[PDB]
Amino acid sequence: GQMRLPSADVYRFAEPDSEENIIFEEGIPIIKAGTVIKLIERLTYHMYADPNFVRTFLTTYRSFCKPQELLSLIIERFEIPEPEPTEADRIAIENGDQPLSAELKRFRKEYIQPVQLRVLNVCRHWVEHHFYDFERDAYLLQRMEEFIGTVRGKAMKKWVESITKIIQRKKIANITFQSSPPTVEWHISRPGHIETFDLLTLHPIEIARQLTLLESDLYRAVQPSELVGSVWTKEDKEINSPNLLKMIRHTTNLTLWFEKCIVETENLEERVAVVSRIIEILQVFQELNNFNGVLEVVSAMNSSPVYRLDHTFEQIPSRQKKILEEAHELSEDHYKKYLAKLRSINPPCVPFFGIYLTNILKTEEGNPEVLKRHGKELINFSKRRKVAEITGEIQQYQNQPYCLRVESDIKRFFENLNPMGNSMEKEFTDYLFNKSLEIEPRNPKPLPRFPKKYSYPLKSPGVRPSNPR
Amino acid sequence: GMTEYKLVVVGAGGVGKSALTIQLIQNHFVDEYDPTIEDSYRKQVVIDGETCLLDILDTAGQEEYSAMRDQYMRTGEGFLCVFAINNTKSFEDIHQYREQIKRVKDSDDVPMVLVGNKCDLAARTVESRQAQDLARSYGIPYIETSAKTRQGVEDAFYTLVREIRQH
Amino acid sequence: MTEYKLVVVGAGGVGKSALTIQLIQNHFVDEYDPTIEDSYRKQVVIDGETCLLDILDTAGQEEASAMRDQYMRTGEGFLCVFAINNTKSFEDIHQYREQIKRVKDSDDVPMVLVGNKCDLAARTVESRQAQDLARSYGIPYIETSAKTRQGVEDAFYTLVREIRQH
Ligand SMILES: Nc1nc2c(ncn2[C@@H]2O[C@H](COP(=O)(O)OP(=O)(O)NP(=O)(O)O)[C@@H](O)[C@H]2O)c(=O)[nH]1
Ligand SMILES: C[C@@H](Nc1nc(Nc2ccc(F)c(Cl)c2)nc2ccccc12)C1CC1
Ligand SMILES: [Mg+2]
Ligand code: NA
Repeated sequence: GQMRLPSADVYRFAEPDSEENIIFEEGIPIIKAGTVIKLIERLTYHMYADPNFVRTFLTTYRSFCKPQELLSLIIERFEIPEPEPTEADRIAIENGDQPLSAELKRFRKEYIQPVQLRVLNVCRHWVEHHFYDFERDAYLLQRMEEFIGTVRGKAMKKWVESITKIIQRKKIANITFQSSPPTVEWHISRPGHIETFDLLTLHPIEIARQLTLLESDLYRAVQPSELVGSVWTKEDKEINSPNLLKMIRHTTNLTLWFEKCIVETENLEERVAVVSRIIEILQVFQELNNFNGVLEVVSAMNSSPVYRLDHTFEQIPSRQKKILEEAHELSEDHYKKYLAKLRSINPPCVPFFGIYLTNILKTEEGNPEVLKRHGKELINFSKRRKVAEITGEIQQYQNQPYCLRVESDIKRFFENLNPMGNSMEKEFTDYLFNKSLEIEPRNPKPLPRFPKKYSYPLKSPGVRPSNPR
Repeated sequence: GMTEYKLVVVGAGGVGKSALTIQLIQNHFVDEYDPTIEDSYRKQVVIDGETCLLDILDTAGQEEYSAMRDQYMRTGEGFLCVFAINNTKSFEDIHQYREQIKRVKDSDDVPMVLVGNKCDLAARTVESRQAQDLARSYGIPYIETSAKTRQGVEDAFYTLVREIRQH
Repeated sequence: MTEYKLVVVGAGGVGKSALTIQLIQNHFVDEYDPTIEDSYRKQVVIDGETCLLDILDTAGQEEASAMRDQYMRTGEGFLCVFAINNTKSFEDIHQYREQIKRVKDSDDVPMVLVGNKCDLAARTVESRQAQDLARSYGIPYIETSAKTRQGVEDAFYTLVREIRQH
């Protein structure tokens, strides 16, 4: 027989399942909707563990439950009453004998200990992976420390002492590789001569590598707290989504820098060399699976100032036109080919974040917070699961590091890139378009000639790596 | 076979712009959505008795990727320029969106509609007359929509398709 | 993309979590924080085919020993881990092997025997003894170090190959 449960009058998590409090999707069940009590019961269920559910819940719960209330509810879940002695136990005690306590022992082993351990696993995941709740509410942290630090009894003792230490470490808070990273490559600019660094004087291989390390670090720094609730679109976005915004602003700046390098090169032959070099950088981005970098280049080539430069495009070699066309096609048909390629490559990679943002936003805007059933409002949990499937995909690509060596000077050069200067966006993008009109006027105006601006060789060293002993 | 129209939604973020396409494409009568689903942005419709396929690009949420706007806009034949009727800044942004569309398409006569979107019950700050006057100064239609009742949504998209057909 | 459900089992402290985090993040965890249950995902190309590994990292502490059936039902393949400087953990291997066989009602479950902490000089379980046990199970034996990465990809990706050929 199934174990008997505490009375639902003294322990709220023993109410029977019904369509008035939980709805399952059509081999563990998948929850479509439920009351917060039923969600917490299934989060800490005695029959099975559900690590996906724990991540989904802890990532998304603040849209339906405050952090203080979540802690109260899991403490309530933890405090499970033990059953009274049975008739057989009673008769043994009346004869001065020790009772067998078979039902009590089974209920401890198969209900209390799994539920309590799974509550502690929620606490552990909460502290390790969602610690911002405690950084932003010091009183919440005090309550968690107090709860964990007063759990008695030896069955939980190893995990109680461990979680206490994890909390203390989180309050005051190294990579190994299969191989050595390749040698840093240099072209016209030599090591230490940061004043000469530029698009054509750094080695195109090393430009792509150092931008990939920078863009990988920016990608890896974005936490789910910056995404859930669509907070990067709201008035407090600078407060709630700073790592995401830093990542996007880097991408915008690099795209504008590519555009500025192109249209400020007024001599046609020199501008062809600039565009060819950027396509070579794109080729190395592709080899590195840096899709953010790929699209930084594609966006620049499709911008209004650059796209119209027919005289420049006409002189790009056919093999480079083919590289650029293939990269452009990743974005066509709502990123159909990009999505397939991302799902096929061997990481490390740098995804393009924009698709994730649109899908999180539309998932949150296009599904209701609650479902109404039999006069009750149930939390629409399927909507939160869809959001957490996206944040989980994001996190999966955040794990793998690049086996590339940092060059601190090249890193700083790209960190400090500021193509707009002090200009506002509209003034700057109008400037770029007017430069485009200057260097290749609208027909039927004649094409002017312009003097060279670069005193060094324009020949590319290419993008195949070298290896001395 | 049937004509396909590539439509692009543009406008300020954070003020409910995405509700326009979601409500159109939705199971009109079930309030549910998965945007990751292959062709959650394609819809076959009958407009003035002629069947066509709408392909709608709405990059809502990517507004900070400002250097990608040109690329996204280039894909479109017709544009819905959306502001929120309770956000004057989003209305003041419209002029620059329209100027950017004209530059990207290299035309002074690009099919487009002005859409005023009621995204919540906060007080309206852009009156109908203000937006009608702006649309008339541009020579384009004005449609007002509700982000919650689906009112105006079909009118916004069908009016844009008629602008393309009559270009 | 084929999805594979891997489960890492073995006695407390043998390095199940350190092995998993080394695979996932290329990082060695020095702390000993006993696991209750954790899960990880990894996209990776193995023998030219892209797949998605779901990795369940389980509890070795004896206090959790009554909670194993639920994760054994879901797993497709199992890394059975002991530490080569801990003879009791090696003796515990057969209990995991027999429980997996009972739960899945099968004599033919994909498994790999893993002898971890092979960076440590003071070995107490000889390779020959573990290899004999592996042969009796019909499975490969791979020695690993979560600290240095020795054998780590080999252990996990061999298990993928055995699920694939199952
Ligand atoms: N030298 C060395 N130490 C290791 C290795 N693997 C794990 N350790 C160490 O052994 C300790 C226990 O590791 P851990 O991964 O937590 O083991 P576990 O099997 O997951 N323990 P549990 O079953 O309680 O979750 C840690 O201090 C860890 O750094 C290894 O390959 N070499
Ligand atoms: C593959 C590329 N296709 C095209 N690009 C450009 N122009 C352009 C591109 C790159 C440049 F470096 C410069 Cl200078 C100009 N014009 C086109 C005109 C008609 C048809 C296709 C075009 C797209 C990724 C941009
Ligand atoms: Mg562990
Ligand atoms: Na306003």
